Amino acid sequence: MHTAEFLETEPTEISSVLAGGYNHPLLRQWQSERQLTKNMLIFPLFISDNPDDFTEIDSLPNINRIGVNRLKDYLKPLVAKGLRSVILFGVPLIPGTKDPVGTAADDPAGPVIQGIKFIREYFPELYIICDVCLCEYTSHGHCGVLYDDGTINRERSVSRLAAVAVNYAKAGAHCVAPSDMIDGRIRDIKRGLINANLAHKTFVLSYAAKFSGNLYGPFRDAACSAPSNGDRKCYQLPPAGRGLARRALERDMSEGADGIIVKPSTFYLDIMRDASEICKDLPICAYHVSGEYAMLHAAAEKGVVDLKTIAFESHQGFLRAGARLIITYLAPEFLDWLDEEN
Amino acid sequence: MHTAEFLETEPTEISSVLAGGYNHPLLRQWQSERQLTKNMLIFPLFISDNPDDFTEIDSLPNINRIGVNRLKDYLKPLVAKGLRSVILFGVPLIPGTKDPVGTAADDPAGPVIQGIKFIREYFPELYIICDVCLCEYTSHGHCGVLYDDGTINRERSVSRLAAVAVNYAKAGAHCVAPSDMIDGRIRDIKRGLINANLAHKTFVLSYAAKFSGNLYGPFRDAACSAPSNGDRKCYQLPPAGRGLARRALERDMSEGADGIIVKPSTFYLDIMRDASEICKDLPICAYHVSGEYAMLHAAAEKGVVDLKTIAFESHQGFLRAGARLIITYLAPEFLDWLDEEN
Amino acid sequence: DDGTINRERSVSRLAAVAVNYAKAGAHCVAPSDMIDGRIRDIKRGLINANLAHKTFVLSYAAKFSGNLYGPFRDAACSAPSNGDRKCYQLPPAGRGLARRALERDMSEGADGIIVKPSTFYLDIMRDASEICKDLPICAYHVSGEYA
Amino acid sequence: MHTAEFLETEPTEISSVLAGGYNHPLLRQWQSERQLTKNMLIFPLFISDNPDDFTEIDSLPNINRIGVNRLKDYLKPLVAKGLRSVILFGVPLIPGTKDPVGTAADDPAGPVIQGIKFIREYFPELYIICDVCLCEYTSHGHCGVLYDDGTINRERSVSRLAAVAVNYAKAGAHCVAPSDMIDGRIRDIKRGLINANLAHKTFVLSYAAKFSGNLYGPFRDAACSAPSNGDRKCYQLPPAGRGLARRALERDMSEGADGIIVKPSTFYLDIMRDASEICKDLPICAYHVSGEYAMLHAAAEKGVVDLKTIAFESHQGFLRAGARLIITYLAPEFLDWLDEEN
Ligand SMILES: *C(CCC(=O)O)CC(C)=O
Ligand SMILES: *C(CCC(=O)O)CC(C)=O
Ligand SMILES: *C(CCC(=O)O)CC(C)=O
Ligand SMILES: *C(CCC(=O)O)CC(C)=O
Ligand SMILES: [Zn+2]
Ligand SMILES: [Zn+2]
Ligand SMILES: [Zn+2]
Repeated sequence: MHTAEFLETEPTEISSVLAGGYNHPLLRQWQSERQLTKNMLIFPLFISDNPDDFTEIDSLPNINRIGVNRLKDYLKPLVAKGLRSVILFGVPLIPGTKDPVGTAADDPAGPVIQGIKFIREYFPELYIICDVCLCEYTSHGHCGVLYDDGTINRERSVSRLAAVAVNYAKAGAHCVAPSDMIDGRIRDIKRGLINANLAHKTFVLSYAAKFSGNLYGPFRDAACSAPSNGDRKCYQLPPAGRGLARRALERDMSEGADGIIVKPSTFYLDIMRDASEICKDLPICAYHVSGEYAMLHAAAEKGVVDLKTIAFESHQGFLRAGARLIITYLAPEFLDWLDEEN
Repeated sequence: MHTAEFLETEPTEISSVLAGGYNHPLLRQWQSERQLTKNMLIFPLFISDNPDDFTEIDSLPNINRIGVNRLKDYLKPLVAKGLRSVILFGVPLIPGTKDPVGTAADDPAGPVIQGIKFIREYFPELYIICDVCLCEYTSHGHCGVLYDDGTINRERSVSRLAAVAVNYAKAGAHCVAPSDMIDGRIRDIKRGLINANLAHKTFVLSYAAKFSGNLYGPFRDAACSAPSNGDRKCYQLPPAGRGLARRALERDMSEGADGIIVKPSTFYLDIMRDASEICKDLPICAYHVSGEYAMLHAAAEKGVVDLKTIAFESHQGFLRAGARLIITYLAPEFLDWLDEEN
Repeated sequence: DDGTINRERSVSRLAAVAVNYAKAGAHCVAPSDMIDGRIRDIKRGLINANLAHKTFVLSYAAKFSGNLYGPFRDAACSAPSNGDRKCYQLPPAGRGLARRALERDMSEGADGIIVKPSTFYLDIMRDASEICKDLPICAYHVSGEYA
Repeated sequence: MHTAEFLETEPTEISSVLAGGYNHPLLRQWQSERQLTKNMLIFPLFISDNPDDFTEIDSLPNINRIGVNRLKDYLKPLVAKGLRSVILFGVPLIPGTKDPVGTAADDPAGPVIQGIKFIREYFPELYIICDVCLCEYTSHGHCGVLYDDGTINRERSVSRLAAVAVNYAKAGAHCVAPSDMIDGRIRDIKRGLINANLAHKTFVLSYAAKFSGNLYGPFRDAACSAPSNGDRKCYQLPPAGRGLARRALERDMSEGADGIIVKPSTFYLDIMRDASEICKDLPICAYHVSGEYAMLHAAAEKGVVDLKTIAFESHQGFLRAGARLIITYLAPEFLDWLDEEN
């Protein structure tokens, strides 16, 4: 008869026993480097020039184009549940608005600056963050000033970027986050802020490690800046580019960045890890891109994973990889989930 | 008129310019720490006791229950395309087979050992890896010998595990990978192998960092060992448990592991990063669990990302995080994709 | 009878009490004695009692002798005097010993370490944060600091 | 009967035995990284414009407002007991003295510069240190030149600070310690000193890590610069700001600081620890702020701790955390305590 065999073993080595540290539910919390709090979430917003807008993108519940006139009733509840911050994305829909130099970027009458004045008044405790780029304002759609050759003209673009950034700060935005990727833009924005005597009031949250890939789908649909699928990648770091990513982090920090953002998040967890050592003194933020979040919804839909569970696992993943800040479309949800206790 | 402003900037610092290294397609390859080769893929197999089986699980194309009699025609093409290895998972379906001590685990007539003899003969170049656990053979389903109290009895289970492992090695398997998680099992298996005078022929590929979570869904459906949803987590590391994960890696390596596996993969990229430093001298393998792969398919289905693209991005992610080996259900595909060139 | 502490006897005694608490239902045991090697003996006892996988060993790895345990002594009734008979209590300037005690306890099975006092020993939690970088670190705001 | 149980134990491991190193009183001294000497203490002084002043603040024995005419009889004994240094704090009480630009800061006839000339003559061996700030001279009270907006104007303030610092040096002060916190002030003061051809004679003791908090109470009462309670915190580092503190240390050292000060002390011991690695080549000084010392007195009063004991424990704490210098109001006492021996 085939019988159950058992090998001859020695006494248990203490050094093999780790189970004493994670056998209780509360211990599973004790074991985490950092716990998830509501004041760690940054909710993204897509302001439309149509002050009466409210368009849902790709069926994703936390991705809408809202006009200033709907902003109150939408932000009201959120702030009530504990939302402490948001990152503004302008979507100028009015015809003949976009152009070669993204002039509308700092248009005092655009969705961004108008959104700032609104928030700064209807919600003075909220911390306003503004994404800085020319992609949603240039006729071509790229994140900068290109030559007739097509390529990006560093100097011109960067000089343009510093202008928009400083203008947002002047408008009342507490923080600026350039997602362009053009070399040296962080230094030029820091300088501009310095000369504008705003460097001591504006947090520079640089998109230090933004990789090109197959996960920005939804976002492109909503921000309208349509790069195709994945060919025209400006300063977007190749996915395998760990070396460049590490160098970009040391660069941006050296150029004035007060905090860095890694994105995508989930698919780049080892990168936040590297950042956690390089930028060990700076707040690290993870960006759960529109594609990752749209991916969680899909799988959940097909019942491949529970939505609420995979969100916690994924988000805690950010915290574990080294991040202490999180920009995510799941913010509305977490503002609820984080409460369920007591 | 709102005009496009441009700030006063200084001459470009060389140290800001990184674009010179990733502006060409071939350079994007030059920038990667390691390139993806076909001999890096480990295709998982689920052997059934019904020698004539061939059941597709959850609609996932690369997750099937195959009997020995279908194994040839299935492995034929794969090996032709370059498959160099597979990790065996036994699924005994015959009634009254499973029991309290997972006796059938090393059953010379079971799917695993029978699968080994088959492969070792019909495909002598293939490298055989066998997952070592009691979960798919115990009446209860857990990965070990539990007390009447329910809990796992370390000593008994581990002594049992070393037995099965050594028996697989004796059967002809080149490598054993214990996915249990019970403390000290690696040392007991190494010893058993040593005493069985097989330690110099069997690669011990330990599941050093296996986290409990919401991503093993599909696999449970196919391996039939049904832990519920996510409550009875044996030695499964809490997702936030980076400290424990780091300690488990140092432990397993110290206990004889010749290589380590991190799993899940994508959601634990920072962990392969940590492993890449801790186990800097050992091959690191990433396991693209059934749930992550089922997640890529879902999102692709809803057209959230291109399947072939997100697979390359995700898999290259493993290589970038430090891994040099990959166990994935996408192996059939990659064996094709990796070819398209010349 | 000499007054001094008998390591072997005491430690053997300590492992007994610890394991008994675990057997009673306590999830975690924290030995605040300071006697060398007690962590290993308690870990073993727990192992033999087949409780090592359910009991978190929260060792008082860095407990310094000093002028801050006043209140606590009044309440726990165990009255060492003022500050003379300090058993395995680390001298306040003893950073080296504190660092060694941390590596020892962790190596002996501790699942987490406690530093105490807290405030007056913040640089020590700092050292611990590197030494025991993989273990939960706990600070003890002693009765004297709070008072 | 409940009997005393004793577990079965193995032979003692040498590696568990540390007691051989601290079982004797002299060994407790042998174990310290550095011993406490009298020439390590810096006694603070608050000079008043009333040359005949002598006011005790908040009942704290070593916190008095003294005029030049009382300075001798007060410093006489102290220097006799071994005092080798003091840090000057000016308290101009004369009406209409303070203003918007802290003009009186380097007033050749003010308490500070007058105090320097006095000391330099009546006690030539004493090492004079001068705190550099505008807080005790500006009409508003803040440590710098503010805009009508209220905020601090970096450029103006810093340019002002370098002026005062260099003037103190010109007056005869051996060392300058800017406690402002304004970014870049260290570099501007170093430069000024360089241009004043005094950089090779003046030790720049920067307040690199000065945290805002609830411990400067007493001091505010005596220096008269009354920021409220704890709201208007200029460049004061948030208590949780370890990252910023680490960056500020690397900055000040890079800007010319010859030594750094950490403050508060006790409540920031881990910070001196960080400093001990960052500024491993520079003397590190701890500042036992007025609030910590007032706290020791209180607890001692209520008989919670012995004054003389907790002072030694706390102060040795500074030395252990990495400090080799100590600014404390307990200096008179220690100059006595350090003697009791032989
Ligand atoms: C990044 C986030 C895109 C997404 O959510 O899909 C926007 C940016 C780089 O500014
Ligand atoms: C791990 C892989 C599970 C999956 O593919 O979903 C199996 C194991 C831990 O043995
Ligand atoms: C430590 C705490 C004493 C106090 O709170 O004052 C007690 C112990 C060492 O067990
Ligand atoms: C710091 C010391 C304050 C105190 O003793 O309470 C004075 C300064 C920052 O110049
Ligand atoms: Zn852009
Ligand atoms: Zn198992
Ligand atoms: Zn000041």
